[PDB]
Amino acid sequence: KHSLPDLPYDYGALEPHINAQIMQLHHSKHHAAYVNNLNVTEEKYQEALAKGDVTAQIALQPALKFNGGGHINHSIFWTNLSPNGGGEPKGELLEAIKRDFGSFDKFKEKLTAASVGVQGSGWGWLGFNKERGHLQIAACPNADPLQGTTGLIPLLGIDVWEHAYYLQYKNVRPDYLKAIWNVINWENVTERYMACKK
Amino acid sequence: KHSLPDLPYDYGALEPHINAQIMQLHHSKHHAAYVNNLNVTEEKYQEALAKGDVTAQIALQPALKFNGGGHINHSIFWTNLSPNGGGEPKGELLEAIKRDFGSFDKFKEKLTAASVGVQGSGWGWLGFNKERGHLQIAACPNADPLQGTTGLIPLLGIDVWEHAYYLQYKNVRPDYLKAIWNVINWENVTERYMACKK
Amino acid sequence: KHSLPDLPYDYGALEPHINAQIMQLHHSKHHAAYVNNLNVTEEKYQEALAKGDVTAQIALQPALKFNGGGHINHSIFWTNLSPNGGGEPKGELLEAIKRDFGSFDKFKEKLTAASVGVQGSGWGWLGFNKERGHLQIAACPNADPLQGTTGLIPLLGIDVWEHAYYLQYKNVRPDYLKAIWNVINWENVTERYMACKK
Amino acid sequence: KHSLPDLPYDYGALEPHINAQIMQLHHSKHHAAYVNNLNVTEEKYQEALAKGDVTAQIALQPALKFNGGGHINHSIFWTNLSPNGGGEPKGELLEAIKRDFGSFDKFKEKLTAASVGVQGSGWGWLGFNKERGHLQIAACPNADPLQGTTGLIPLLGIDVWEHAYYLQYKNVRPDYLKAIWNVINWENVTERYMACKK
Ligand SMILES: [Mn+2]
Ligand SMILES: [Mn+2]
Ligand SMILES: [Mn+2]
Ligand SMILES: [Mn+2]
Repeated sequence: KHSLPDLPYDYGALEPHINAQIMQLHHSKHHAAYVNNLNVTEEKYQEALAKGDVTAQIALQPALKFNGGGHINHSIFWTNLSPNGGGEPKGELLEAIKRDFGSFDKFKEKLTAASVGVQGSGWGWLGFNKERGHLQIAACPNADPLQGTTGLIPLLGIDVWEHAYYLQYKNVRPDYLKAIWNVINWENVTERYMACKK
Repeated sequence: KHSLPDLPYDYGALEPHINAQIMQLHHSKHHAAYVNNLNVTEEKYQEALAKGDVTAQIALQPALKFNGGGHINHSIFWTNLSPNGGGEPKGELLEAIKRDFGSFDKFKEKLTAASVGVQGSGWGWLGFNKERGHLQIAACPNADPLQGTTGLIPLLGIDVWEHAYYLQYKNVRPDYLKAIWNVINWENVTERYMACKK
Repeated sequence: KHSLPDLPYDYGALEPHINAQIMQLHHSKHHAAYVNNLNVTEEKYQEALAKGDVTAQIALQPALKFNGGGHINHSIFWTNLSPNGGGEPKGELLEAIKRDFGSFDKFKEKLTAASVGVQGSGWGWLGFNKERGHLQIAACPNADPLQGTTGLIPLLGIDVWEHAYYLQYKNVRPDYLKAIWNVINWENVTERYMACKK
Repeated sequence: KHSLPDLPYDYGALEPHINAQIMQLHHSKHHAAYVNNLNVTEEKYQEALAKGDVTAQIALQPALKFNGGGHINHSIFWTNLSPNGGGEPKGELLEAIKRDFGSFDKFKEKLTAASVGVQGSGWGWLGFNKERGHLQIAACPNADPLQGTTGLIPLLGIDVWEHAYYLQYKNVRPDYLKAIWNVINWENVTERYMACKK
């Protein structure tokens, strides 16, 4: 049974960059629904798989990827943020960023561009390409998870679904992106990065 | 030059089913952007087409479908709503609905189901199938327009992008759907339906 | 465990409409491969599901749908064909056709055009819409199965992947479509129809 | 007006790696058809664009991308092959390869696996990422062109549609991939590389 993880901080801990109403709804409503729906979906799948019902298994893919991806993305997202975030990463992560994107500011502009560029619902990601052994930026549609659909290891994710910012930033997604850089938990991003150094 | 059409009513004309803040932003911000971006896109396309640059034409498809679809959908959407909407359609349209969906209430449940079922951004539609000569319900992803991607003639569209209801209904999309039935302009839907009787 | 079914006739039984080489290859190589890969993917999914590994389950989706769909489609396809086939169906099925498509010839035209219209690999299908209670034609990309992705019940399928006709008809897919009508097992299509119209 | 280019060699010049029948069919039938349909679609788009008919422009997208992409891909493909080809590239290109893929053999392995991995119709490509300033391998579905959909500059393409190898290698796509390495025109791949690495 997958479960809803607690936030590492309070709902208003990220004010004024992301207000508490958004954090409260995003976590307790959106994330909560994905976990429960994901559990329901896996259950149906085990039955379909047990019976060898290929048609059912295929019909259940949209729900599994959507709710499963919803669970994966937000679980990472919460840890990607922090009341004491912002600033810049250090050591290896920072050097990697400089190496792969020219500079930290150029990196931010690129991830921002990818996130702002998403048409409809989706996510912007800073991931690690194990095969090439370098950082890479990618955008994912709807709730599709990064690793499961591209193979890249997620390091930092920027949720650009409208529910992630509309109450506060309305249609101006760029304002949301500008603000979120202030709460990025580079300590966590660094840990995820070092995890791929093994 | 395509242009932003005026609303057939005031921004607060649909209260309390869809508040004025949503109508104001949806029209003056979201729709406005699509028109302007659509004009910019067509311009680039004419240049690419004139030069026979197939690569550019293909690279411009996402922007053209997205902004073009955005313009088409909202233009129809505004006319699909009315302060004096609600109730049920009559004559041929109503009979068609009964014939194709059992009853008007069954129809509403089906269009509601399709709209609520959209994962991510999108639209729910009541369209007309010219080939089969009957009504049909379809859901479209992101800003993809109904006729351009399915061939069906749009009659009634229900926007389920989060910007269409989040400020007022938050994550509870079903509340938004319940409410919108009160402002549906069946006079306009009927006119669009009769237009296919030719 | 899924298994490759025996063909219900000799590899050269559909001559000269679909030659023996194609039939033998199509069955012993193409269908056989889908079965083996299907069984491999399902086993991996069983492990992923047991571990609650959502990322793995999602990554396995393309292979599960491709091979599973391949198995589903070809299994139906073989029964849809017969050496003593051809001609036209009778009774209710024929009535439903003329009713839903105008006439048999118009039906042939519609299905043929859907099949010839497939860009890349895919299938054309005559299915049954249990919701609307009527026949419906649809086309599916690559190996995507009809029911698992559209909800329609498969009645008659026409494989338009190039391996299904290239050796004999080369690039002329229309000649292939014209020929196949001579071996359609209308008795089997009738069974499938009456089976879901209970 | 787009035109079908002449092959830079005899139809049987790539024997026995890719036989004459395939070459002649591939060029005079498949590529020729893409050109004609491309010219038809573009003209229709010119009319739609002139009328500000967004619905028509969007409906024409599938045909424009399919035939336009078909033209782009095959035009490049012919130049990528040569009767006196094979072996390994030299200078900077060879340096970039060993650098971005470990070695030439690892590169062959990577491109081969990407090409053999295509489910349905598609292409495997060795391209150049101008943004990252390095080589990159990618696979495109159906006739979708590399640059128009990924932004990568095409250097070497491997057509894995079944019409590109079925007559000779049947279902064994890997044998086809192994053989094609003998006719790769590394001189042309080098030109494309140096052309975008200015
Ligand atoms: Mn979210
Ligand atoms: Mn909208
Ligand atoms: Mn087949
Ligand atoms: Mn080809």
